Amino acid sequence: SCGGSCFGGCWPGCSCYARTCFRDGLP
Repeated sequence: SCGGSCFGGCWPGCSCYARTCFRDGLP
């Protein structure tokens, strides 16, 4: 559950995975 864009960095506390923002604990 992270917004932002991969072209300009993912949301705070997330990463750019699969051309999208996603991370354990924060879908």
